[PDB]
Amino acid sequence: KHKKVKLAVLSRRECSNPTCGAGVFLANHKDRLYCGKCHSVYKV
Amino acid sequence: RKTPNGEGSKTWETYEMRIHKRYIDLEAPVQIVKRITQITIEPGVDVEVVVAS
Amino acid sequence: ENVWFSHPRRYGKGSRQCRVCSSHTGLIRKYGLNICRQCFREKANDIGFNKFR
Amino acid sequence: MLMPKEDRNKIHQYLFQEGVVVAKKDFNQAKHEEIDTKNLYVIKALQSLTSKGYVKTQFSWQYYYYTLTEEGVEYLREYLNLPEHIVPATYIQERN
Amino acid sequence: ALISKKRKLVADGVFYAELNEFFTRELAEEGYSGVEVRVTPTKTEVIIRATRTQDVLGENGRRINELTLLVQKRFKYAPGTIVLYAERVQDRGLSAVAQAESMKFKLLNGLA
RNA sequence: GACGGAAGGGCACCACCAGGAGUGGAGCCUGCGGCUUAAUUUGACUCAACACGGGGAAACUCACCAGGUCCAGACACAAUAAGGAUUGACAGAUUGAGAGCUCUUUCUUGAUUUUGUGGGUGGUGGUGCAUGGCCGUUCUUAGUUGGUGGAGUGAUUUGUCUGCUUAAUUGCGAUAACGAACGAGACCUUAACCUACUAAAUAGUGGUGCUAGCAUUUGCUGGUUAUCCACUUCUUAGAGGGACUAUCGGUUUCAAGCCGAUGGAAGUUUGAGGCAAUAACAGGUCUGUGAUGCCCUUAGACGUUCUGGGCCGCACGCGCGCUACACUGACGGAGCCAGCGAGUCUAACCUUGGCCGAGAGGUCUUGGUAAUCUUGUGAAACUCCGUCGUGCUGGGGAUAGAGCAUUGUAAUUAUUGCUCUUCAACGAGGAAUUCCUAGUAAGCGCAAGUCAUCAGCUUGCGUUGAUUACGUCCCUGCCCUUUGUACACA
Ligand SMILES: [Zn+2]
Repeated sequence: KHKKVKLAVLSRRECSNPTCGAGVFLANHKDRLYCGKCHSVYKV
Repeated sequence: RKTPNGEGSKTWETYEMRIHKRYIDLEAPVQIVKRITQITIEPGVDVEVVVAS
Repeated sequence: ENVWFSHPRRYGKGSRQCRVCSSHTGLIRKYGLNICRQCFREKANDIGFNKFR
Repeated sequence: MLMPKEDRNKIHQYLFQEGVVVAKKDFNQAKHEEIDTKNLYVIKALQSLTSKGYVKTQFSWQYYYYTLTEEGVEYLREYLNLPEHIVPATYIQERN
Repeated sequence: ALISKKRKLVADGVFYAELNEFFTRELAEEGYSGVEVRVTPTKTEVIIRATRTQDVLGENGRRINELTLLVQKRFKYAPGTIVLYAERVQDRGLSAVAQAESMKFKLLNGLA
């Protein structure tokens, strides 16, 4: 079953689609915010 | 079928409820209906008025 | 952890269950009773059904 | 039963305003009547209270009947912050 | 309305059966000898034929108020459209239900 | 007490007689064994298992199988833990799979959980040989008990019986018995009678009026739920009435009764049911029940959810059925009449009517929450006219082929329906065995239950409507008494 790998204190600027209630991502330039399930493709 | 399970001689219960309906046609004014319908209330016998004739 | 799966149960035996028993089998749907054959015999005189013949 | 603090406060605020809860046992019933939340949430929030604490449960014809006791109102008012002499069916509210 | 009388009498017949079994499960310890439902304009009066009413009512009509709200929210009645009364049991000794429950309690209290 | 191939008296179409209609033969449907299988879930095996579990499974039901999640792990306690217990997630991978079920990315969250330890819940898991309840059966027959008294050392006995009646321990009676209770009867529902009451635009009818057609004189056959009058024959449900073997004759000590005739709607307890004793079974059901003891599991779940599969699998055997083997018939036309049902509101019911269609079935409206509409459910057998002429034939319609629809998330292992083609066995059924005495058997269909769809099933109802008994212990069992017994789980 799931472990949920725990990361210490977080940590960038405001998120694109929702309010400032999340952080933008460290991926293959594929920003993918999970409050509003996902709607960004660029470096916004 | 009487038995809760399948086993036993095939005996059958025929429970029969009765419903009797009655039909009254008065030529009352507005005066009487607001007293006659408010009175004559009995348990087990439910009465409805079709006061739109 | 998706939507708790519950796929169409809107007809046949496993759509509706006995009003009291929660049984799928031996229902009386007649006159919208929705009571199991056994449960119904227990609550026969309660609802009004009594045997004459 | 990881019920949001909002979703559990809703049923506690309800049980305060009413003093009575009736819930059809039918689990995964998208929403309950008189409470704007899921059904298994109402059943298991009041089961989590009845089994250990401060509320009583009766079952009849696939319907839970939850009624509140005097230990009910006392514990649930330290939860919810009300003074005393409350609105549920504990005493006289209407001309009855 | 509109629901057929053929069906509707059976519908409120089953209401009586569910009521009888609800009070036969809950108010069986304070005695119980059946219920009565009188249907009135703007009112349906359910009267409990139970024994000691000083506990059936509860205190100050607390318990009966809690039974009224229970039976109301069950069948989604509007507050005031249904009332709960508590009658006395006419010659308790004939109530076969009251003798059965009282004996059941005697047998659960460790008695031969 | 039980048994007897021992006796006596009576009784039963779950016995026989006299017959009738069958099943057993044939094809198919359906249940059960068996074999197979991933599993073909499971209960019941004489009467009292096998169209039974209201058990007509496409999923659900579902208990069985291959494989998935999830917690719905109440609480109580100890831990990590706000320099996060823990939650969920788009996207590739992963898989029946928009499954974050698990992996990579790394965000969302914020005390609700989660990790051990007790403790609990659920369980169509096990035990009907732990039980409750309910049911079937012994047992459709008439049988069973306690008070007081009598007999007996006691278990027990008499009451509860020789005889004669009865459907009957029903009675007349005789009497260590007297006086009682239960069961039978009574009771209740129902189906028949009511030129009598009480009323009916949710039932009819006879009248007038607006009229249609044939006639011509007045007369016939119709239409008009919003044209009025009247009653109650028909129809409906209320209160009642009538039948008690009534009267007469027989006939038994002329007692209870029974037999015959007459009258009467009715003369079998008037027909049919419901209710139904004491005692009993190690009868069935723990798979109807938040009915339940105990036992087993409790998350890699034996909980309930999802996908698909199976309950339908076929050398074979058995039980209820359906269709038939035709001329007392088939087919085509026309003729053309029931009864008991049931039926939708925030839902998709019964569905007129008009159009499309060879169908099946579609469309656009419509009446009915119903003595108002479906509906006169103008059902089938049946009736008449005609086409087949003793042939596996046009009887029979099984198997198969292709197509068109409907229900349903889903029709393949063909749901059902419909069209055309394919035409099998079956020439009245061996040894056996079932049910039946009058509006009954039998033929005929109809409505209701499950039901989205599926009846060859059941529960009911009318349609048509016999033959043959009106009896007796020969078989199979029953009840009472006598008797024998080495039996008493008899
Ligand atoms: Zn977002």
